[PDB]
Amino acid sequence: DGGITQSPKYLFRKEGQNVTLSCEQNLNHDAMYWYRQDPGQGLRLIYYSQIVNDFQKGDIAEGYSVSREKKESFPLTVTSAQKNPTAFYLCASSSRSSYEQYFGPGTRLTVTEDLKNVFPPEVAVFEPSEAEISHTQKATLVCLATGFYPDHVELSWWVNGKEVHSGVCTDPQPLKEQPALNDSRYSLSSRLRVSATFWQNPRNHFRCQVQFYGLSENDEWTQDRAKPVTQIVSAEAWGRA
Amino acid sequence: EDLHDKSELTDLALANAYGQYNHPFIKENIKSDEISGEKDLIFRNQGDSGNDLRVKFATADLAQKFKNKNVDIYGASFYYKCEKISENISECLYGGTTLNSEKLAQERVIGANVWVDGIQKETELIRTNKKNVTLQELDIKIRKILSDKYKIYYKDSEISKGLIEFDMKTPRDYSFDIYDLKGENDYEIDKIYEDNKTLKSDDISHIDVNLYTKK
Amino acid sequence: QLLEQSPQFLSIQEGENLTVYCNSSSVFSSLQWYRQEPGEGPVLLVTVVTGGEVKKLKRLTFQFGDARKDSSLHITAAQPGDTGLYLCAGAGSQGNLIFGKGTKLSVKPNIQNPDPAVYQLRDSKSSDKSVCLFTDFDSQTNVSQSKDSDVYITDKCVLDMRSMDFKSNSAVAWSNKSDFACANAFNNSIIPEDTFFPS
Ligand code: NA
Repeated sequence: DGGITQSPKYLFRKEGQNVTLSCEQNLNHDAMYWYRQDPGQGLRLIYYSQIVNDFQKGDIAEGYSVSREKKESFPLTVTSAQKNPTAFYLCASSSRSSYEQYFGPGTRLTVTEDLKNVFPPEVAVFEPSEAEISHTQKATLVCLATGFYPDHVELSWWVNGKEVHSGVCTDPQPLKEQPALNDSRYSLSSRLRVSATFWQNPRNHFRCQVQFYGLSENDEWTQDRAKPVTQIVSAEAWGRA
Repeated sequence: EDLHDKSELTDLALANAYGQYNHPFIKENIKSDEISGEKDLIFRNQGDSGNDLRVKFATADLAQKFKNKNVDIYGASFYYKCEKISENISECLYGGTTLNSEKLAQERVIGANVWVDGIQKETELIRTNKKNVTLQELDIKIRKILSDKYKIYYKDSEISKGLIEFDMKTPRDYSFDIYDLKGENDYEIDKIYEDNKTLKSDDISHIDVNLYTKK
Repeated sequence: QLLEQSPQFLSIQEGENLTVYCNSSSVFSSLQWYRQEPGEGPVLLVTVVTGGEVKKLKRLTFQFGDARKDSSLHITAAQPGDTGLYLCAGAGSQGNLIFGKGTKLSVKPNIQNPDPAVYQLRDSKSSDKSVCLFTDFDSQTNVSQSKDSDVYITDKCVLDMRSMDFKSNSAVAWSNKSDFACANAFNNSIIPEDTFFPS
């Protein structure tokens, strides 16, 4: 049948560097739309295009530009002139302009003034409490990802080499370590609950894994701490009888 | 003669006209053995999404004529002021009713010449495989084309006046002023079709559409 | 051109009914509802196109106002999976959609046998370093944040232990503050009187 897609999921840039977001659609739609979504203001329309080779300004077009050479795509360029480029970016298409819209999966863009503000996640796994075991015959592990920036992480639990989902909850939202700071660093927690007897087996291996999306080769580092590049940070625990 | 102007219509009447001509109820081979209030035929759970369908006619005669027949339906359907029959949601239309058996092998093609501000544009085509077709069906088909291409029912489009004329081989012709809506709500707009006016599909010569900008 | 949605935020218990509402002073030829999960694309639920239209899709019932100026979405027997941002959108006049700000819906799971407790868990590495887990409370309990910006407290999160048919809430707190302890970690919250604090 078909759909509408966007890539990539996350984008990081130094302030002042132009970037272009991709949106592609094989739904045979004429009209395509770009929105940004900010927590106070919901969806705000940036640019739209009722038909091939025709586009026009949305409500917040300043610092953005588009083109529409082809029916199937509508690339959005974010220029240095934008000022608050950090946002969640959503593209959508409709059969004709003003009809029902179908949305792509969206793209997170974070832009910072200083590349020094970038940190990978520190990850730790905390072991189940003996009191919990005795009180409930269940055992909760907690994973903590701390001090990361940008807020572009994906967390997963692996038991005996394979990713589990049962008995897992991860915060829908990363936690800001300083609500006052603009380039505040982030934290995220997750829980994995298993029966007491499954935890009490030393044969059972538990791993929390955080995929971090940071700097690419293009970006250069001279600071003393290690280069905070796109990377996986893990922490581990074995059962205890 | 003086045609009605789009500017005379309220935003509602206009959205309602848009809605009526873009979303008709179309269904073949159904039957009703139930009359409501002398005039109406009831087709339970036959409407969109399994709604009850009430087909309204101008007279008892019409209702009686189609009672217990395999009919085809092509009509403007609405919800507000559609009197319920059961507890289910009720969906209404006026007329739109022909006999299912009266068919052609291939679709008859009817040409519709179009002018805008007196300048001839592309000829449009409408099609039907019914030997006998309601005037309502052909009117919806024309207006759907004009909606799509010329945006007749959009407030801010440049079209302000329009006349659809059916140039008949028979001596009586028919016409519709597209901005002469009988009221602002669907049940008023669509009531012009309650006579169930039906034409032999080969009796139409062609359709002439004249639209005008203001300006 | 404006589209207002109420309530802006709605928290309700599993099993209850709710109604969200979208209204304007403007007329619309169509109206759409969407459901969006955080960091994902809004998902189209319905389009209503005729004044007075009612459409039913399972537990959801959508209605277009008779005058084309409003719409409502009615959910019956609310489920935790209904949680999300519900956006209404109307056909605009300039080849666009006009979007409401949304109703943010949270549907709280029924917890059958709550057993509220605060436990301490120790690091694998350090460790030395620790966290506090408030867990097994029912959904009548809310977890509040701290006014102290060196104390970190996550919101409640429901996990589902499939093989045991068992759901539990929990929230995690941690801090480097020396005088931070499991006994005081969840002081911002009104926790059940019978909350188990071990030893
Ligand atoms: Na209709």
